[PDB]
Amino acid sequence: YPFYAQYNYDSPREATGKIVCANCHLAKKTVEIEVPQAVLPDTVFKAVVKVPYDLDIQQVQADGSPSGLNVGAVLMLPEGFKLAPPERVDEELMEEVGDFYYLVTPYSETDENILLAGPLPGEDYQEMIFPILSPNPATDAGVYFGKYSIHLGGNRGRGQVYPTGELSNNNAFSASIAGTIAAIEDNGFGFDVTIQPEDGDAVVTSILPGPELIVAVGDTVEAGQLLTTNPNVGGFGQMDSEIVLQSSS
Amino acid sequence: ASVQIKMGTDKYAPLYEPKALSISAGDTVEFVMNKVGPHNVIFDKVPAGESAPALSNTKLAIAPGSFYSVTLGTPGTYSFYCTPHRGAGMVGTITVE
Ligand code: HEC
Ligand SMILES: [Cu+2]
Repeated sequence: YPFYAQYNYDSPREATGKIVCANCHLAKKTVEIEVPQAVLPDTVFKAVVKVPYDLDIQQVQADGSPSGLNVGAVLMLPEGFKLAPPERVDEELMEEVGDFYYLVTPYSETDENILLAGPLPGEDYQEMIFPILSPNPATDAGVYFGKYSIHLGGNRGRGQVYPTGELSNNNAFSASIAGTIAAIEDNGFGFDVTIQPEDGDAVVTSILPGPELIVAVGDTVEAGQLLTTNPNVGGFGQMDSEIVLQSSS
Repeated sequence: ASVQIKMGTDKYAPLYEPKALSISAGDTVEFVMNKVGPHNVIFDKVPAGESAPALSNTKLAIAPGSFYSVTLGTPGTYSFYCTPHRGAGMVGTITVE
């Protein structure tokens, strides 16, 4: 969740440019963002975000059952940019934009330029439109007119790892050791895949409900080999765009 | 008496509040979403009497307001946790004395 990013990382964007959500959400999927070519100083404009996935496909949920996907994103605007205040949004636009206040949360108090949204139901939000208010360089020394980059990180679907560091049910599970599979037990969970190693020992690998077992009893497996498929339906993607902070007249 | 379970603290901290809850056989335990959602009810396990591993609702209520309420009776201490906010440290308890 975006919340998890906030606890883990003060800065959501790595030097490489990789967005932190990637640490948890392993798979890559597209992210799209559209903004105007240029905007006048203290003006409000819309940033349109889309996170595509096939609505027909269901994801493994916490209980192990299938369900819909939720989406969320981090939108990093240039310094001085912030989500627009309701008062600032012009009349035609207000209906067009996401509920300006409610959907959007700042990354941190200092971080108002970095906007977080979600999780939201994927079916509901095909497009997430952020009302954005540009800064005014005349008033603000910190910012100047020029071309700036906006970075988007957008995710759909449950992540692979927890801030605990432990893997979620929406991930591949691998054989802890090489050997033959004596047996497997099941409440959705394979409480255990029992593997008989090369020299008499027997080990048990527990997999949570959700992933689907690739292997069958009596099958030999190498260490680290995949016990299950990769159930992950979703993914996280990033895209950059540029906007010109223009001078009036 | 009728109680409620809030999911999340004003400190943008995803945790079950009150961390601890006590009630009597026949009381009810509501559940509302504070913030840092979504959330859901994913009990841990309860002693003979109730069915912790049943009430668990994976219906992640995105819409913030007030998930739902449920009445209990089986005496003992019930434990649960947040499926998502599992590592964030969002666990609580419920007693039915
Ligand atoms: C510490 C790892 C971690 C980080 C960091 C993290 N997430 Fe997640 N996220 C997860 C896991 C695991 C889940 C699944 C929780 C569950 O349902 O059990 C999740 C779920 C979500 C969901 C709900 C998806 C669904 O279909 O239910 C969204 C949306 C989301 N994360 C977005 C993001 C975004 C955007 C970022 C980065 C700004 C982010 N997450 C950072 C681990 C993380
Ligand atoms: Cu929670």
